[PDB]
Amino acid sequence: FSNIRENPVTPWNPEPSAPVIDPTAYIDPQASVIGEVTIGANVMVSPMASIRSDEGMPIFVGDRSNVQDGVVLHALETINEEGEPIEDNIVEVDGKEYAVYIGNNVSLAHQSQVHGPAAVGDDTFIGMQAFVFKSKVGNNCVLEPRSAAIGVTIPDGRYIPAGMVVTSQAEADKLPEVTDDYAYSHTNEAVVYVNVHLAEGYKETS
Amino acid sequence: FSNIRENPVTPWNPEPSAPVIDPTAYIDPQASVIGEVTIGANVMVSPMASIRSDEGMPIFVGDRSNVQDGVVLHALETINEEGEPIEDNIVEVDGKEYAVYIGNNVSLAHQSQVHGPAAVGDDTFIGMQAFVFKSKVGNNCVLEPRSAAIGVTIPDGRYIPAGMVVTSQAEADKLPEVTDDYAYSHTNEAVVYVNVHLAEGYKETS
Amino acid sequence: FSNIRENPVTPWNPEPSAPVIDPTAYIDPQASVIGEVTIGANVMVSPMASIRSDEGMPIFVGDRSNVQDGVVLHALETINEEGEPIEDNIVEVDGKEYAVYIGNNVSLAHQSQVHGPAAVGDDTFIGMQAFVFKSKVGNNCVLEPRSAAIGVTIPDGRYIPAGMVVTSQAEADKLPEVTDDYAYSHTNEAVVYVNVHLAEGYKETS
Ligand SMILES: [Zn+2]
Ligand SMILES: [Zn+2]
Ligand SMILES: [Zn+2]
Repeated sequence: FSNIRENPVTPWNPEPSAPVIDPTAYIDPQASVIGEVTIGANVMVSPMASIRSDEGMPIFVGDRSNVQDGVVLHALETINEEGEPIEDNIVEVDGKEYAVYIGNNVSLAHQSQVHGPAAVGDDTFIGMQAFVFKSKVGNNCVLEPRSAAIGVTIPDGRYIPAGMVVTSQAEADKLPEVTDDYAYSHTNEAVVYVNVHLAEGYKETS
Repeated sequence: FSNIRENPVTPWNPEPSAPVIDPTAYIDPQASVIGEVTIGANVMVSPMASIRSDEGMPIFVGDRSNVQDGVVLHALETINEEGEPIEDNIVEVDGKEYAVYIGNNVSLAHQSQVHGPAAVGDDTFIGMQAFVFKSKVGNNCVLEPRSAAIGVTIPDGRYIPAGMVVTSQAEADKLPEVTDDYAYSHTNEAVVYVNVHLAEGYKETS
Repeated sequence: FSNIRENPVTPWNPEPSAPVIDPTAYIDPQASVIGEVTIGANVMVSPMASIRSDEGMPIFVGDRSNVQDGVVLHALETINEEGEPIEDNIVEVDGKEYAVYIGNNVSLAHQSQVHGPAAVGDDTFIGMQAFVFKSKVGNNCVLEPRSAAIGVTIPDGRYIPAGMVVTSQAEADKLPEVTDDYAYSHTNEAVVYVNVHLAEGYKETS
């Protein structure tokens, strides 16, 4: 079998698409990448990740971002039966439409999940086992381990404390701000540096 | 290696069993299905799922149900050392005994887990990253993302709010009811429709 | 591809290392084990687990311990750019340094994760979907399903209630004690017995 493959023909997908992966990205052999996916340069996709763009599409992962072990990306249907685009399930980023948009320099840590409709802004850390669904996470944010954002917009530069499940815009508006002395303030740039280097190192083993 | 395989011989499993999978089910090549498992028609098993019936057995997945990416099904021992059935670890559904019973038209969403002893009634949605263990989830229920049911019975037609961990029968008795205007009221039938079509589409690629 | 493999050359890893696995351990073909890892005797590594010692290293798993389906072990960098050991990210156990140390007779249940720097004492159960990061879990402990220990030390013989996220030493100091009548008091020794037997049974299929 191939772990990088096209999505299947369905009522909402007349024409199958294969992933477009930059030559500098590393897809582990035990990761799965299916369908209408764009993977940017220097991205590291770890073992057991599953990026599956067969329902809601497309799923984009920007440059120097990392999709860690066991992370799932998938999305709610973006085209219904009759060929109609379901706009509630589509996010818009820089004038383009996506089912899931992961920006540049974003870390999706181990066992986290981003389910479309969703967008994750540049230089944000999505912590271990965290969860994002029907939400827009701004740039320079931090979702600590086991936090979750569902149905909300997380303003730029804010963090979600470990274990907190954010389901209302009123709650997302009062999240705390990332400051220089906040414990995860430098976490994402370290992770990004590491993962870019791991992608290169692992590419030299293939 | 084969990803669909028999369980190993152990003190509690004198005779190995191989999965019984309907020809219309789709098992992704990167899913794992081991042992005394029954998979029904039109079921979709996604990448990185692990259905492992080697301890507690059998594990059943009914018709038109879906086991999404990274979902784990496994169960506590159902036969002890001396060949004795441990009745506390066995669930009974329609006069038959199972370690894990997943009914028909049930969605086990991405990264959720159902650990036996457990039963999940027809047309219920088990949300992303949710958890069911030592529990009986009725039919037409909804476990929102990151909810959990442990050691309880979830009455038919109720939902568990995102992030809520239900560990007592008193709590399960007062869960809210699914109504037409509840946000996840039509989620499972949409997921089921989609996953049945994905199973067929993916079967046409094999 | 090989699922058991060396870590890549990076700025912090001049010399690649391959896993040292006891002949009596069983590594499922759909598990991934990468880099500077030591796996002890009679250990069972299940489908979809990912043990990845490519950043923080080494990762040790002691005798008769089990790494269940979808469990991730990984760790923060232990050597920085300039070849300097980052002592805050290194744990010390019996006079030896590790990125992640999993002791003997420890169960890492399905979908849990232990992220270095971290140590987990002998005969402790890390429950389904639980999370340990920047913490030291003592021996004879129980992390119930969906519990978490972050940045703390969990004293020997204590348990963390299902769903509880422990982030402060004040909180970890007041956790409840495991007693004979506590519900998970015999869980780990049962799991260990089972998993040792599964490792042997599965080794007889290879
Ligand atoms: Zn989905
Ligand atoms: Zn289990
Ligand atoms: Zn990591």
